[PDB]
Amino acid sequence: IVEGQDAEVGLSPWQVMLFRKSPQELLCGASLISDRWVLTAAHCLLYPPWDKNFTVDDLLVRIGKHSRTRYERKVEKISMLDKIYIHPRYNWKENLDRDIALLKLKRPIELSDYIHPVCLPDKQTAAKLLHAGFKGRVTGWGNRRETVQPSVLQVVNLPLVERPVCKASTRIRITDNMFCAGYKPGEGKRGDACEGDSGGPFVMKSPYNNRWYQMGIVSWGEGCDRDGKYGFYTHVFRLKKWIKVID
Amino acid sequence: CGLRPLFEKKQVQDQTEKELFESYI
Ligand SMILES: Cc1cc(NS(=O)(=O)c2ccccc2)cc(OCCNc2cc[nH+]cc2)c1
Repeated sequence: IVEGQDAEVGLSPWQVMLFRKSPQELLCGASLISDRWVLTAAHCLLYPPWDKNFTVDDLLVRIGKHSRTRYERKVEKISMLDKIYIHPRYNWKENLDRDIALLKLKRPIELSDYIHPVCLPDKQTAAKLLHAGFKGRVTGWGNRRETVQPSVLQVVNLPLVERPVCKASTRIRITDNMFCAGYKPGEGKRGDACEGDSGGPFVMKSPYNNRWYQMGIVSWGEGCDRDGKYGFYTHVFRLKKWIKVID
Repeated sequence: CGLRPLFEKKQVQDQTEKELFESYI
């Protein structure tokens, strides 16, 4: 996270970190959307151009953490995947369209004060909260700048940018299954996700029911916190109908 | 879901939560 702050303990109960079993290595962020289902970005598992094609036997999950390094005994919960699901129409050889993947835990995790699911958006919520100007929250243990690994979970609130601006800022073909967020050149503030933040959640709090909803998944970005450049997020609500896999 | 045990359930607002609501206005 670029221009972030250390999060308070228990800020993001749904935060999940995708790990490489051997050698231990942090690969991505992810979110706990149920006691047995973790949501992440497909590019965290499959992206041929970089030689990525992770199998269940290569991955591992660590939930309830705060420190990037320290193994927090009894707060933290390590688990292994059962099956990985990557969207059938995930376009990796073009614009990363449908950058979404579901990870099914082998054994149901035990919720606690540090482990709790996030809500998925519904029509009403998506309609009321998805508006340019409205700020959302991104969290992760990724680089603090273009590589800086944070010792503690970072957090940053970023505003939703209007589509015309998102499209104009890049050459990549933006689809409706993705949106961008970040401060504009004149907005006088900075911040953005970065390497290691991919897969992490972008959440918004609903004043209607006091509940946090995941509106997007940290997807691609051309650099970290670059002027005129915005970070892209997988549009969760538009892909909720696929999220079919769970049933 | 979305109700954090150490925050929403404790009726405690997190440090930056204010920014989000302000942006809605
Ligand atoms: C797999 C992947 C490809 C690209 N390269 S890219 O030129 O931006 C790109 C864009 C879309 C399709 C293909 C390549 C970049 C990636 O982003 C990983 C970090 N995500 C970020 C999100 C927001 N800010 C900074 C980084 C991950």
